[PDB]
Amino acid sequence: RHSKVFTSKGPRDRRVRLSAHTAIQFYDVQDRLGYDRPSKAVDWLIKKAKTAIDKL
Amino acid sequence: EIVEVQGGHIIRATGRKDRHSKVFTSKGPRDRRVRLSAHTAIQFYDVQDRLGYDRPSKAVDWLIKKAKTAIDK
DNA sequence: TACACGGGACCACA
DNA sequence: ATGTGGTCCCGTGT
Repeated sequence: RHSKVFTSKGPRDRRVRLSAHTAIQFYDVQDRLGYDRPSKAVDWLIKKAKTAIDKL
Repeated sequence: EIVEVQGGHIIRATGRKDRHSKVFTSKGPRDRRVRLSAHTAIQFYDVQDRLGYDRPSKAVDWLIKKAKTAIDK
């Protein structure tokens, strides 16, 4: 249990599979950032993009 | 088994039970899934929906294209 | 303990 | 054939 979170579309899993195109780029960010776990790269990417998230 | 792709490289899957490709990175072959913590998964799945994207990977693409400036630094 | 991460296998699908 | 997104079970570690 606990591997789901409550989203606006229902319960969704915390493990998600990135496309090869996306994974190549996303792992680059994580590796460049030198983070141990990839979730932390997402926290960053997100925070480094509030400006836009704020629109829409 | 290596295979060239736009922006990087891919490794063909070895076993017959799973035929999922891995991507080659700076620390070697890597599986393409990623687990996110709960807090992160909640804010991530928000953005995803605010873009109305079906697939999470398309919101990670958006986020990257949107942090391009940062990334490159 | 409780929660977390990620490898392996897997189903439905194209 | 061989890829795909996505999920389950479990070994291991915080």
